[PDB]
Amino acid sequence: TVVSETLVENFLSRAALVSKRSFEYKDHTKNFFKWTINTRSFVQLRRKLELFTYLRFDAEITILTTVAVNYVGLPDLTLQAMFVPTGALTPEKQDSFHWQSGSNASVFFKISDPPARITIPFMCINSAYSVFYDGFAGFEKNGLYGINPADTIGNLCVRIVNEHQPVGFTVTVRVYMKPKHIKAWAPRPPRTLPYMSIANANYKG
Amino acid sequence: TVVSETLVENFLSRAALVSKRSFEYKDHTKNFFKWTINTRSFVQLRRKLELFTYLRFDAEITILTTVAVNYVGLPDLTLQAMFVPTGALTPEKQDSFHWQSGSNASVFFKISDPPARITIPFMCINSAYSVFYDGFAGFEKNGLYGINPADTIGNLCVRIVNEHQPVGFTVTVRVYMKPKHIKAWAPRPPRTLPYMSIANANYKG
Amino acid sequence: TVVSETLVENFLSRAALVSKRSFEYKDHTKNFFKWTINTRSFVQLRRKLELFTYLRFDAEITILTTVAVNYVGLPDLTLQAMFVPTGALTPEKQDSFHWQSGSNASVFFKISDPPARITIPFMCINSAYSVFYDGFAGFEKNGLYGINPADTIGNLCVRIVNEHQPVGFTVTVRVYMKPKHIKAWAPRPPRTLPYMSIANANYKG
Amino acid sequence: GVPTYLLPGSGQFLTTDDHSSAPALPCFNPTPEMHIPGQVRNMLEVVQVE
Amino acid sequence: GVPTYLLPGSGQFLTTDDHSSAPALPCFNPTPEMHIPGQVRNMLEVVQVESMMEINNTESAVGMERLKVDISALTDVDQLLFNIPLDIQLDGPLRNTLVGNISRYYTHWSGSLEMTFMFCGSFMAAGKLILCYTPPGGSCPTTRETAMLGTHIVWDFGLQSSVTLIIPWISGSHNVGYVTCFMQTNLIVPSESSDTCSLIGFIAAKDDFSLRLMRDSPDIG
Amino acid sequence: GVPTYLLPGSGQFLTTDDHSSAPALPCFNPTPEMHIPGQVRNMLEVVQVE
Amino acid sequence: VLQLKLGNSAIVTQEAANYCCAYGEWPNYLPTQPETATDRFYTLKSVKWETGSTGWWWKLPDALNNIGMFGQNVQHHYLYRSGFLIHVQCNATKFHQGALLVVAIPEHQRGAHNTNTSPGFDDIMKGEEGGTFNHPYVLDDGTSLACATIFPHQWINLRTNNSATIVLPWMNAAPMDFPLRHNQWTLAIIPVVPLGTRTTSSMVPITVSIAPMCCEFNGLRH
Repeated sequence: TVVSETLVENFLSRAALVSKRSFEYKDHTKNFFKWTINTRSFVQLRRKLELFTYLRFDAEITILTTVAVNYVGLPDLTLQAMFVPTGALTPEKQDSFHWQSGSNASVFFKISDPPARITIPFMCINSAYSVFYDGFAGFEKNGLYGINPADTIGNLCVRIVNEHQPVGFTVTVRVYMKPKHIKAWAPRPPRTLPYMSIANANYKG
Repeated sequence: TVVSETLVENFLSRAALVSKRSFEYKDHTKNFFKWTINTRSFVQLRRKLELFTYLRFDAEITILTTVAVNYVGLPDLTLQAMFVPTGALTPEKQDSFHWQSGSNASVFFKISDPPARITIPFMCINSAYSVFYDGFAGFEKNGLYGINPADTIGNLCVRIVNEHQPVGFTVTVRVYMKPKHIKAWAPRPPRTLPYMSIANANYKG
Repeated sequence: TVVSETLVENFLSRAALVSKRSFEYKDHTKNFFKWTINTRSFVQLRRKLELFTYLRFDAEITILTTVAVNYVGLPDLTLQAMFVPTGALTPEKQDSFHWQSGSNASVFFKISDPPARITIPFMCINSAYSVFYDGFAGFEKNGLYGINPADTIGNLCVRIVNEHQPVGFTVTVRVYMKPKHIKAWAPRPPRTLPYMSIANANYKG
Repeated sequence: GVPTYLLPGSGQFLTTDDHSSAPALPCFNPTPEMHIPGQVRNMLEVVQVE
Repeated sequence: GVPTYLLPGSGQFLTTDDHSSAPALPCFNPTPEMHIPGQVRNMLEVVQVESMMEINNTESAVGMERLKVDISALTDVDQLLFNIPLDIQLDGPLRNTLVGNISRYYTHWSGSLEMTFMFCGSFMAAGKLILCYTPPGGSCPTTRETAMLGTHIVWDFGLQSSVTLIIPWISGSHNVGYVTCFMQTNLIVPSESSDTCSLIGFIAAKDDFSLRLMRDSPDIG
Repeated sequence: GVPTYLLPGSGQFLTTDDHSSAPALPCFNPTPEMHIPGQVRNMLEVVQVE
Repeated sequence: VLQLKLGNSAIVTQEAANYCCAYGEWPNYLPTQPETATDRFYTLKSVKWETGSTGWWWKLPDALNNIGMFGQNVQHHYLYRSGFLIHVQCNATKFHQGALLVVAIPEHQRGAHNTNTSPGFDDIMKGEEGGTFNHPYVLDDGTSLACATIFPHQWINLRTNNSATIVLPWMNAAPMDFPLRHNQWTLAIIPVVPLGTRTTSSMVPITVSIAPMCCEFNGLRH
């Protein structure tokens, strides 16, 4: 018993895991993953950001790679993390050139090293992101409800640089995102009811 | 035969091992440890701090990890050291999300690297820690004697990031704590008699 | 055919190996060494320092560890080099706590890394070390001749942090000492005759 | 150059650390900031509301 | 950027090193510091406080009477009361004190000490004593006059109720000093007062007492 | 922070190098220096003696 | 001879000068006050001190839980911070010999002999009755009595001075504390030298007075 830290900048900024995926790799004789890096998946960060309406921040992405065992020993793989911004169409003919195009930003990192850390700037047509968008997607007149085409950051694409390695090890990739330079507007009420789906606001009760 | 170093800051500040534990790992087909990081366990640091009543310091935690052999060779594991502050309830459903919540501070380090070193700030309701507390825990009227609920730093939780690795090696973790910015008040007499229990001051003689 | 470097500071200061030991390690189903780090053992540094009477310097200790083979491959061991100052009694109950006491200064280093380098300060009761001491040890009246109890630096204790590793490799440790801030007094004649024993000045001829 | 030595705990990943990192898309200018009513710079302003 | 090269001994973990590390919980403000009486910024302030010497240490001596030395009225003239060794590491009367317990964390100790004696007997107790100190290697006194060759003072029960003794700068590190006390005259007490009186010794440290070279306490418990 | 790159020959141990290293026992004050007759700061003074 | 008058009462005492301030400070106000309501010295029950008396201890404010006017405000308000002026006067003739050590132990954790069981509520808080030292040589906390002088203390010798006055300011980590839970100080009278007399057994009374000077209260209820 018995204002510095109360600031919004320190409140919304924390390191959390927004994506968890492990691809099975044993014998292929492909391996890759892409995701829209959105805050509606991880449940604790979602409700954390449901408090505010519009948000302005720079996403800081850090990729942590761990290799498990399914004594051989752990070889050192080379991984490539590429960020695909919104507007780049993806006609995937893998084994050939899209990844290696100089337009998209890519980073190379080994297994044993400081985790790869990149800072994504603020990419928007409008002034800030829209967490709550009342309306429909584009002008289709019946277009999708609850999704604003104006705000899409892009897709995070990560693959292994080296060719097939004859091991039965499974590669585990963890992606942490800590926002910086956070600006808040229009605080809203918290949502006590559970999340039925990430696509809209429907509640069960 | 025949005052700089005599200062309290240099006297109480030294690197000592406050926790020693090694979990047996061979075949699981879990692995983790948490402890309250208190100074009453290690016997030389206890009596070292029994000289003074109230203490104000910032704990500096350093985790040293060594892998033994029960020639294969030593793979490089990825470990996660998370600090759980006081007030966070622990309903452990392992294999799922508590560890990875962005609220608790976590650090990642490999086996071969400089030892992970973090500085825990001063977390208290009152002005300084209480080594000698005359009274009872909370208000239960018969509540526990000798333990002050006002001062609890938290629990240090460490687990391996990677999944099960098919080796018979045992991981040994060593945690050293060197306090800094030490402020002392009310020196007391040393205790010559041995320690019967860490929960109270009872003596044998 | 046909004063900067002639200075005493550059003359006495050089990197030399004062201790060479390799412990046999194959199967134990202990491993450690301690020595008084004195200059009377290595023959070239002894006569190098027999030129002067009193000396004031700060010993700089560097531990170089190499692992031989008695293809498996070389694992990375974790070693602990602890310095025991004069006055600390050694009741060794190994496998338990003396090494890990926070009073003695310890350092941790891996096999592959820059060599561990520490600088031991000047620890003496008097103003400078005594290479030539005419008298007896303490006051025993018949106490040992040729050894001054006033000057003892301590013992250098080094052990492996990890537990027993099932390999037949032998660990070789090399300790180099380069003195710094050297101050000289009372130069003496060189000793041409060989050294019969390191405990006293007896000559053969 | 400048001789340096690694401190204990170098290269680890901390969750609460704050440091500058290399930007992903250089030479990109974000949209300027329009004035949006109800700027909240502190969480106590939300709490003080009845 | 700036080219750098690793120095020998980089990345090692030292126990005695002092460096800044990344904080675990940023944007956290610790509780402000209230003023707490008795702030101790130096360990010498604890040592300078007087402490109780136990002079009664003998066979079958346990408990409260180890702090006092019984003196009856049946004692004779010139009888040795006790001797106090000055060795801190060994066990004298100084084994557990404020100066002794703190010095066991160190090795080299140099400084001047002080001893204070207090007579707890009745008010009417008469007689005189002798208080002498032994220099290092000082030919420990057989009876009396050998102790007189050094620094000494005649202390009376009636006049002074306390003793102030300044000992000149002993030294020790890893038989030197002593304190000799005898009976100058007989103990004179009235018929109503008790025959047995006692004393309590004290020791403190002066301003020149110095310490260094931290180590581990030899006593585990 | 400050980007740096390792120069060729970094991390090696040289015998003749002179650099500062971390002290083993901090907060320790060595014994002050009393004046000792016959201070020799150069090896030529010993040689010049007959 | 000099009477110390505080409030509506007073007690005849020895000349009071150069009184001991604990850790060299005095109980100032925190940067209503009971200079009238609860002010006057509260004299506890006089304990009989004999040759075989080990000692006594009164925790603060354990002996004061219900005493006079101060007993009302203990359970009445939510928090307080209070200083203490302790005057222990032991009356005896010139034919009695002995010594009494009055020392104030801040944050005293008691203990038991040869068991790991922690004491209960009735063993810690005894109220006004007060306890008795089980083993005063070890202070019952496991420490030693020889080095126990580090605290504030005064010496009562039947030769020089038969009374002692110790002033205790507010010692706590928190600015205020709970009345019935935590005990900040402890008052202990340690008979280092036992009693001795011509007769086989005698009785020497001891008077203890405590003044809660310069305090405050908050959390008015009831």
